[PDB]
Amino acid sequence: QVQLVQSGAVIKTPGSSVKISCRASGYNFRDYSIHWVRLIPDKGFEWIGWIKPLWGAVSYARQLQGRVSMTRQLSQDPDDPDWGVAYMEFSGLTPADTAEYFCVRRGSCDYCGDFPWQYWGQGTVVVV
Amino acid sequence: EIVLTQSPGILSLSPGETATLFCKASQGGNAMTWYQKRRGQVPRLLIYDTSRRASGVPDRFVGSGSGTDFFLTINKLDREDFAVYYCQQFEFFGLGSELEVH
Amino acid sequence: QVQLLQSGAELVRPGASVTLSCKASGYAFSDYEIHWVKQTPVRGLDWIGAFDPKSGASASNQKVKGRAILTADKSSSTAYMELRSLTSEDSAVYYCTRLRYFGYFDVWGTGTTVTV
Amino acid sequence: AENLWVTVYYGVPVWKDAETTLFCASDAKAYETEKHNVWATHACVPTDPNPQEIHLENVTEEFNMWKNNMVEQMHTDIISLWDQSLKPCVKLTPLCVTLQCTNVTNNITDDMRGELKNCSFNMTTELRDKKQKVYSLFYRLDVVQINSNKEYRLINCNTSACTQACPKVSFEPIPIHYCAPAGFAILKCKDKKFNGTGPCPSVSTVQCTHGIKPVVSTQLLLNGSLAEEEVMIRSENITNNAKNILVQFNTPVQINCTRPNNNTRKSIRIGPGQAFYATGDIIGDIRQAHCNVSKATWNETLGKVVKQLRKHFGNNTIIRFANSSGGDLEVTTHSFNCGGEFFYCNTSGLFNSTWISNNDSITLPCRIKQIINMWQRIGQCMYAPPIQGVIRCVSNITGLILTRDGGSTNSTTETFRPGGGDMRDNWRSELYKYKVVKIEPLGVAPTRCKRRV
Amino acid sequence: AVGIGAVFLGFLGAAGSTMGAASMTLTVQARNLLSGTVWGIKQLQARVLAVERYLRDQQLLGIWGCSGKLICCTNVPWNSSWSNRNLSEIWDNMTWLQWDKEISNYTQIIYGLLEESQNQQEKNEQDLLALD
Amino acid sequence: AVGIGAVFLGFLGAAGSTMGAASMTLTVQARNLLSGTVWGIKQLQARVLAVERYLRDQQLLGIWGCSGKLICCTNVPWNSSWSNRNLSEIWDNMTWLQWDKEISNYTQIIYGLLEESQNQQEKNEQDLLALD
Amino acid sequence: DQQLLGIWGCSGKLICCTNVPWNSSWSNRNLSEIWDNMTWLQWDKEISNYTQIIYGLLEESQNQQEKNEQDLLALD
Amino acid sequence: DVLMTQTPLSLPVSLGGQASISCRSSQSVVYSDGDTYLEWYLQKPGQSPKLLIYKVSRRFSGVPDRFSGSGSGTDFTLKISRVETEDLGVYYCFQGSHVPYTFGGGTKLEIKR
Ligand SMILES: *[C@@H]1O[C@H](CO)[C@@H](O[C@@H]2O[C@H](CO)[C@@H](O[C@@H]3O[C@H](CO[C@H]4O[C@H](CO)[C@@H](O)[C@H](O[C@H]5O[C@H](CO)[C@@H](O)[C@H](O)[C@@H]5O)[C@@H]4O)[C@@H](O)[C@H](O[C@H]4O[C@H](CO)[C@@H](O)[C@H](O)[C@@H]4O[C@H]4O[C@H](CO)[C@@H](O)[C@H](O)[C@@H]4O[C@H]4O[C@H](CO)[C@@H](O)[C@H](O)[C@@H]4O)[C@@H]3O)[C@H](O)[C@H]2NC(C)=O)[C@H](O)[C@H]1NC(C)=O
Ligand SMILES: *[C@@H]1O[C@H](CO)[C@@H](O[C@@H]2O[C@H](CO)[C@@H](O[C@@H]3O[C@H](CO[C@H]4O[C@H](CO)[C@@H](O)[C@H](O)[C@@H]4O)[C@@H](O)[C@H](O[C@H]4O[C@H](CO)[C@@H](O)[C@H](O)[C@@H]4O[C@H]4O[C@H](CO)[C@@H](O)[C@H](O)[C@@H]4O)[C@@H]3O)[C@H](O)[C@H]2NC(C)=O)[C@H](O)[C@H]1NC(C)=O
Ligand SMILES: *[C@@H]1O[C@H](CO)[C@@H](O[C@@H]2O[C@H](CO)[C@@H](O[C@@H]3O[C@H](CO[C@H]4O[C@H](CO)[C@@H](O)[C@H](O)[C@@H]4O)[C@@H](O)[C@H](O[C@H]4O[C@H](CO)[C@@H](O)[C@H](O)[C@@H]4O)[C@@H]3O)[C@H](O)[C@H]2NC(C)=O)[C@H](O)[C@H]1NC(C)=O
Ligand SMILES: *[C@@H]1O[C@H](CO)[C@@H](O[C@@H]2O[C@H](CO)[C@@H](O[C@@H]3O[C@H](CO)[C@@H](O)[C@H](O[C@H]4O[C@H](CO)[C@@H](O)[C@H](O)[C@@H]4O)[C@@H]3O)[C@H](O)[C@H]2NC(C)=O)[C@H](O)[C@H]1NC(C)=O
Ligand SMILES: *[C@@H]1O[C@H](CO)[C@@H](O[C@@H]2O[C@H](CO)[C@@H](O[C@@H]3O[C@H](CO)[C@@H](O)[C@H](O[C@H]4O[C@H](CO)[C@@H](O)[C@H](O)[C@@H]4O)[C@@H]3O)[C@H](O)[C@H]2NC(C)=O)[C@H](O)[C@H]1NC(C)=O
Ligand SMILES: *[C@@H]1O[C@H](CO)[C@@H](O[C@@H]2O[C@H](CO)[C@@H](O[C@@H]3O[C@H](CO)[C@@H](O)[C@H](O[C@H]4O[C@H](CO)[C@@H](O)[C@H](O)[C@@H]4O)[C@@H]3O)[C@H](O)[C@H]2NC(C)=O)[C@H](O)[C@H]1NC(C)=O
Ligand SMILES: *[C@@H]1O[C@H](CO)[C@@H](O[C@@H]2O[C@H](CO)[C@@H](O[C@@H]3O[C@H](CO[C@H]4O[C@H](CO)[C@@H](O)[C@H](O)[C@@H]4O)[C@@H](O)[C@H](O)[C@@H]3O)[C@H](O)[C@H]2NC(C)=O)[C@H](O)[C@H]1NC(C)=O
Ligand SMILES: *[C@@H]1O[C@H](CO)[C@@H](O[C@@H]2O[C@H](CO)[C@@H](O[C@@H]3O[C@H](CO)[C@@H](O)[C@H](O)[C@@H]3O)[C@H](O)[C@H]2NC(C)=O)[C@H](O)[C@H]1NC(C)=O
Ligand SMILES: *[C@@H]1O[C@H](CO)[C@@H](O[C@@H]2O[C@H](CO)[C@@H](O[C@@H]3O[C@H](CO)[C@@H](O)[C@H](O)[C@@H]3O)[C@H](O)[C@H]2NC(C)=O)[C@H](O)[C@H]1NC(C)=O
Ligand SMILES: *[C@@H]1O[C@H](CO)[C@@H](O[C@@H]2O[C@H](CO)[C@@H](O)[C@H](O)[C@H]2NC(C)=O)[C@H](O)[C@H]1NC(C)=O
Ligand SMILES: *[C@@H]1O[C@H](CO)[C@@H](O[C@@H]2O[C@H](CO)[C@@H](O)[C@H](O)[C@H]2NC(C)=O)[C@H](O)[C@H]1NC(C)=O
Ligand SMILES: *[C@@H]1O[C@H](CO)[C@@H](O[C@@H]2O[C@H](CO)[C@@H](O)[C@H](O)[C@H]2NC(C)=O)[C@H](O)[C@H]1NC(C)=O
Ligand SMILES: *[C@@H]1O[C@H](CO)[C@@H](O)[C@H](O)[C@H]1NC(C)=O
Ligand SMILES: *[C@@H]1O[C@H](CO)[C@@H](O)[C@H](O)[C@H]1NC(C)=O
Ligand SMILES: *[C@@H]1O[C@H](CO)[C@@H](O)[C@H](O)[C@H]1NC(C)=O
Repeated sequence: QVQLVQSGAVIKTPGSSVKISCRASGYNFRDYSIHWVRLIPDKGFEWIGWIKPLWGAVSYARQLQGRVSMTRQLSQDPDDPDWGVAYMEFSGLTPADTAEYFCVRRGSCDYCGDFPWQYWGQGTVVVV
Repeated sequence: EIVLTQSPGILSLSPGETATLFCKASQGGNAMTWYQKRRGQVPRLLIYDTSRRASGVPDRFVGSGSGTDFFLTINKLDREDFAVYYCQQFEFFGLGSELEVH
Repeated sequence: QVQLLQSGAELVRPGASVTLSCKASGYAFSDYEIHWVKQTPVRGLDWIGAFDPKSGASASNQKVKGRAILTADKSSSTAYMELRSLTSEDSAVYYCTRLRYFGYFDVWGTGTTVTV
Repeated sequence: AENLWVTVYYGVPVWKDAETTLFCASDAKAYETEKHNVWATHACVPTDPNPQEIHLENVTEEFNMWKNNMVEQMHTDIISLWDQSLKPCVKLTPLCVTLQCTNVTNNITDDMRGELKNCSFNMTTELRDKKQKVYSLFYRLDVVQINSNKEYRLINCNTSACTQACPKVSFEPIPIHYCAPAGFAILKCKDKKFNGTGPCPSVSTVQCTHGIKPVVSTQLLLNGSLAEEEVMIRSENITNNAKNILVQFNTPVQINCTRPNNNTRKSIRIGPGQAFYATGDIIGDIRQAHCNVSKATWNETLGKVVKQLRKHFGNNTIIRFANSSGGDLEVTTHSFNCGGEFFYCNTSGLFNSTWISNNDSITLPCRIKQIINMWQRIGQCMYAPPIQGVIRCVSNITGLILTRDGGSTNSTTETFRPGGGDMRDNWRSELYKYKVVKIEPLGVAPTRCKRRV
Repeated sequence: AVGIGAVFLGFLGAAGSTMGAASMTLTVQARNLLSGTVWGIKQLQARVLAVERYLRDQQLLGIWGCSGKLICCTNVPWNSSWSNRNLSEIWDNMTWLQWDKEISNYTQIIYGLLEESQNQQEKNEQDLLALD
Repeated sequence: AVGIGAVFLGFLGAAGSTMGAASMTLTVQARNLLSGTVWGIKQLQARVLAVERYLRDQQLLGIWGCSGKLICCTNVPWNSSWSNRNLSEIWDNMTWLQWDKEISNYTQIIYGLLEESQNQQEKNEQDLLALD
Repeated sequence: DQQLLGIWGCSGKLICCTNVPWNSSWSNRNLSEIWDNMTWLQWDKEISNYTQIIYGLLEESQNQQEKNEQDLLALD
Repeated sequence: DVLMTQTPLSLPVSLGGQASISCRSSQSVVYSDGDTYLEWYLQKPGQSPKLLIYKVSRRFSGVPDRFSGSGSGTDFTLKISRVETEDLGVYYCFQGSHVPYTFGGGTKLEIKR
């Protein structure tokens, strides 16, 4: 199986900084990139960034730079190399940022791109 | 940037019928991804690479198209299949077409 | 005797086709190659290609590729050309030559000043 | 005559693509020096010299560097051989111990942080009953604080026992020539303007590949192969942003990197036949290592890569650069090795510019780790030993690895940030010319002749 | 200085040439097809893959009429629905690479027909030397 | 649904059949005779045992009259003390498994006679092409 | 070795008549003196210098024989 | 493309003086036989180009005891003791190493005045 478990929905204040975790399990976590995407009512989807968990090289959306930050935590034991955690510190919170956030992974096929996001977290609702 | 435009908007049909959704891209030459999202649930990848069905996708979902014009056809609708359908190229997204029970 | 008898000057209009003839004499013609060198005063020395009389092999480099077809009549010992839709940059002094297998350029032709 | 008969033909030039293991071979001058000076003095054969690179005409083989093989198996082989050059070496299992560290003798300012610590600790000897108090110098990045007093330990102690590199073996690149076995062939794109995908009009078979020196580098790949005349950028899908943009420029940029410290090593015996090479005293000034490039040549090559990046992105486009967005130390900045010691040398000075549609130098500062965790394994590290004296080296920057940002909402500027990530993008920048095919004889064809009784 | 015919006679030197002209040199491709602490196992399995594939090819020749002739006349007619091309256009137009894609679909029919022809030839020769 | 003749044409499919009927299919047994961290050494020595035994068999053919004919007429008479059976009883009665036990005792005489016959044939052909 | 035989006229004959004349400058010895005087070890040193000419001549002879047989079975 | 470079272009050298022409390649000129195939040439206006040297330092028969080629690998250099009126004109480097063949850029020898 491939599982993505996020944190619970959280209520924040304007000007605060939310940290959302995304625990991934069931595959070699060092291989596949983790994308973050948001869902706003009356605005649709919007992409946030990706992180490659091998070294932690990230790339952010251009209109979210200076606010977002992404880190990861790897599994260092010869018994459970599968699991890992991604994080997203989304800062500079405004009332417009009330949205549901998803952490996604691509498929494993040969003709799968990076953006055909196969596996999805259950979503985390942030209300400011 | 690439601006995706879906034509039908709201599509009101009956169960058992077929359906055809359409999206148009500003820049031609790439693939196209089709997502299904029901009411208040986790989204779901129907189609990647504009014609390939994902895992756990029944063969009534058919993707096609080229250049800028991309077709998503559903044959013999079910009541589960009445949902919102999104088109995605790279990091951009369409505003999603709504499928409604007539 | 040790010669590469070429044609004369060739005043050819653009858009047409251009042939050549290397009516060589003196030695065996299978054992010696035929290559083709350009002279512009701008660049200096340039290439066209090669025809192998023994094996029937022939080639042409990428600038002349798509135009030149190298054939030869082995009995009459005449090389040939088929140039197609040249420019004024192709107006140059051409040279039938010879090589051996792992040899060197023994003989040198006179030079056809094809001016378009 | 119209009754055409079939005839088979054995030994026919016709091929298909294949995936097989290739075979390494290095140059005979590396074989002039003997007995495990570097890796694969025994694992490869000496080359047959002057390899048969013969031209092949009227041929159109489509290449693909991105779904290419032999860059996958080279990335497997160099990792496996990197592990095979660590089994005879010393394990640092007895050195995971409580350290009693203190500041090095140096003028001290509260705002400033020293890059070195002076750590004393107990250590075992040849004799199991006796032990010795011995000190060394460590970097800030190798020690962490465990918690008045101030006592430290090494960082890797809680996850993996570490392996010292043997000081006898070196880390310098020796050029590998990958050779096809019997029944295969290596094709090479001799074309000039070639983005590594689609038809190559001038291919040529070859016995073995040319000199591929293995450099370990994340950004700014070093000592590579220069282009012919242009500056060529290369990607799998440029409109995608998750795929890197391999840049290869024509005239190389010389980089001068140095370490002005004068280290003294110190052999510390751990056990019978066990030597740990620590850092003794600093002799001279405590200084910070750096790298130098020339301002004029770097601004010229940035002008070239802007001129070439505008072929895909419009002429009326602003192109700017930035430093890395973040990550681990050996991906936010470019890592390399210089004479046997690893540098992590900051590149915010190079990649700061913006471009409009119409005897100086740059000093950029480095850092030095002594343990490394290359390719990010689970229980593997390498304690690189210190080396004597002031260290410097000269290298030619050959190419780059870039990354575009996903700019929606009417983005006019298109910023480009460096990023290493996978090591394979280093390796793919040298195997873009090569592919492997399988010779398939036994062609069959009709002609006009009939076998008698 | 090397000459065009010298690199024509190299390995795969006629892959862009016409197959009538490529037929003059088949021994070169047939010759560079056989000869040429953990790594010894990899090179050893590469060498035995090479000799085992060469033996598969020599057996597929050997079950047909020719063991070492390298050019093999045989006795099954070319079904013209396989390629429907003239003779002088294929021996002077196309390469071998261009021909294989034209006959990749119609193959393993031809090999079975060759084996049937050789079995028929062996039983007819057995009967002929039987009545003698 | 598979048919009896389809599994007749499989590997060892005629081992209970008569040797006259088993003679129609010998290429199947001849084909599945060549192709098919520590374990690589075991599979590698199995593969080289297979190809080395195939080469021993092809050499024992090659020192006789036939290199790749797979059915070999030759020129030594059958000494009838070897088997003393009629012709039509052995080509229609017994299998090959039943025949090998009947001729296991009288073997390595036959191979030496074949080598002597081939040496005599080569020197007679040498003399014949010598006087020509 | 079996391929170098196989590209010549003989695959498994082990004694191979062929059709290139012995250039007498190679050895300049009589017939009955070499078939009754010398061993093979003594002969190989006499013909070690003149070899790889002979192999190329054999390959040329076999290529000529195959194209002549192709023409002969072509006109039939 | 193994595109050759000639340095320098022009050389005013008085008659009897010395002259040397350097050439540089982009790859090694070495062929499988071990003999790198470099050919130094002539050119005079109104005449065909002619040989000087057909190998590294093996000159063509018809050349006096002044001309010599030298160098290694990728960098090569001509050597002439005394410059004549017959030794004037344009000189050239050339690779006969492997297809495609390339020439140089031409070197004119003139007289100091
Ligand atoms: C390399 O390996 C080396 C080999 O092991 C290692 O060296 C050893 O390191 C340890 C810890 O650093 C040393 O222990 C300390 O020893 C101090 C020196 O005192 C000795 O010498 C005196 C002569 O000058 C003797 O008189 C004295 O004996 C007396 O004291 C004993 C104490 O238990 C007692 O049992 C005897 O009967 C006798 O009465 C002793 O032999 C010693 O002074 C020190 O105790 C305190 O003193 C320091 C100030 O001088 C404090 O800074 C220090 O932190 C200690 O404080 C303790 O007491 C405080 C008040 O009660 C508490 O608040 C503290 O928390 C702390 O309590 C801890 O320690 C108690 C024992 O003292 C213990 O009972 C508690 O449970 C608690 O754990 C301390 O004993 C040892 O001597 C070193 N040996 C040698 C040969 O050098 C070295 O560190 C390694 N590293 C390096 C870089 O070299
Ligand atoms: C991009 O490509 C360039 C071009 O190669 C490359 O630069 C070269 O890097 C190497 C490795 O850093 C340099 O090699 C070292 O050179 C010094 C200088 O000595 C050489 O040069 C002088 C003058 O040119 C010669 O007279 C002399 O004979 C040498 O050739 C040496 O001190 C180094 O030797 C030590 O390391 C070797 C590693 O194998 C050992 O074999 C050797 O015996 C030495 O080690 C021993 O001695 C030490 C001192 O006593 C001792 O402390 C050790 O423990 C050990 O016992 C080495 O040969 C080379 O000079 C560079 N070339 C130039 C032109 O700068 C770049 O490095 C490359 N870029 C990257 C990122 O790799
Ligand atoms: C990292 O930190 C460690 C901490 O242990 C340092 O190691 C000590 O460093 C100090 C100072 O650098 C050393 O002290 C010096 O030792 C010299 C040699 O010691 C002999 O002589 C003394 C007598 O003084 C004997 O007790 C001893 O047993 C030895 O026989 C002395 O010559 C020095 O004295 C000089 O300086 C003093 C300063 O007060 C003057 O008063 C004297 O007159 C004289 O001029 C001095 O005492 C000490 O020895 C080191 N210890 C060890 C175990 O090596 C490292 O140096 C430090 N490293 C770095 C890079 O910072
Ligand atoms: C990024 O760009 C690269 C190249 O610019 C692009 O790679 C190509 O993707 C296609 C998939 O769209 C790969 O598949 C092939 O496509 C060609 C022509 O499109 C066809 O020959 C094949 O598809 C046909 O056949 C299918 C089944 O029969 C049909 O359903 C279909 O409609 C086609 O008619 C073949 O599958 C192609 O191999 C790659 N090429 C390379 C060099 O990688 C890539 O898709 C782009 N990335 C994204 C995410 O769009
Ligand atoms: C790719 O390059 C190859 C290699 O050069 C090239 O093949 C060549 O094509 C030409 C024709 O286009 C061939 O020339 C003919 O070949 C036939 C082969 O049997 C000969 O019989 C011909 O001889 C006739 O013409 C002579 C004068 O031209 C007459 O004197 C004679 O009596 C005959 O009537 C003629 O030589 C040439 O042999 C081949 N070469 C090889 C090695 O195959 C091919 O055309 C190129 N293709 C492309 C797409 O670029
Ligand atoms: C084990 O099973 C095998 C497999 O079936 C079996 O062998 C069969 O034996 C029968 C006879 O017992 C064979 O039938 C004959 O075979 C000969 C072979 O040449 C034919 O010539 C015969 O033809 C004659 O008879 C025809 C009518 O019956 C006439 O029309 C014709 O003109 C001939 O006069 C006849 O077919 C049969 O072929 C074999 N099959 C095989 C595959 O060998 C064997 O007997 C069984 N043994 C035991 C102990 O159970
Ligand atoms: C083996 O031991 C190593 C040494 O302890 C471990 O390396 C370090 O582990 C810590 C986790 O304990 C990493 O994070 C640090 O955490 C403290 C406290 O965390 C709080 O603050 C951070 C700030 O962002 C917040 O995110 C947390 O949720 C907590 O609220 C901080 O004060 C530090 O600044 C730092 O964030 C270290 O990063 C890590 N070191 C390095 C170099 O990465 C290692 O994890 C251990 N491994 C195993 C397998 O046991
Ligand atoms: C890319 O460039 C930017 C700006 O040139 C760098 O941002 C700067 O980073 C430094 C250190 O990361 C910041 O310094 C401060 O350090 C103290 C140390 O205690 C800390 O308390 C502060 O919170 C802060 O980290 C500096 O403020 C910051 N400047 C800006 C404008 O953001 C960035 O580090 C560069 N990227 C890389 C990978 O080097
Ligand atoms: C040469 O080409 C011709 C093309 O006309 C081939 O004739 C056709 O061959 C196919 C099979 O190869 C025949 O199909 C058969 O149909 C029957 C119908 O019941 C089916 O039971 C068989 O399993 C098979 O599929 C087809 O009928 C036949 N065409 C005609 C008009 O009879 C010919 O076979 C080719 N020759 C060779 C040697 O391949
Ligand atoms: C000795 O080193 C320690 C730490 O290794 C110093 O303590 C702190 O050092 C940091 C930077 O290294 C400063 O920002 C702090 O202000 C220092 N703490 C204090 C209380 O000043 C210490 O200053 C160094 N020097 C001495 C004499 O102990
Ligand atoms: C990198 O270091 C090299 C030295 O190895 C420098 O090259 C020399 O620089 C001096 C200037 O002080 C010149 O006079 C020499 O002619 C140079 N020698 C060579 C062989 O080029 C080089 O300038 C340094 N690069 C930078 C950017 O500082
Ligand atoms: C990137 O380049 C810019 C200029 O191209 C540098 O900007 C300097 O910023 C300081 C402010 O701290 C000013 O005092 C300087 O005058 C600016 N330079 C110029 C030329 O105007 C900037 O420092 C560079 N980035 C880094 C990390 O060094
Ligand atoms: C070969 O046959 C297949 C059907 O089996 C067909 O799809 C293909 O196009 C054919 N190839 C050619 C070259 O006609
Ligand atoms: C074969 O000969 C041996 C004696 O060498 C004898 O014992 C055996 O019975 C014979 N086998 C048959 C089948 O007659
Ligand atoms: C063979 O030829 C070489 C010269 O290539 C000569 O030195 C040698 O003596 C010759 N051998 C015999 C046996 O004549």
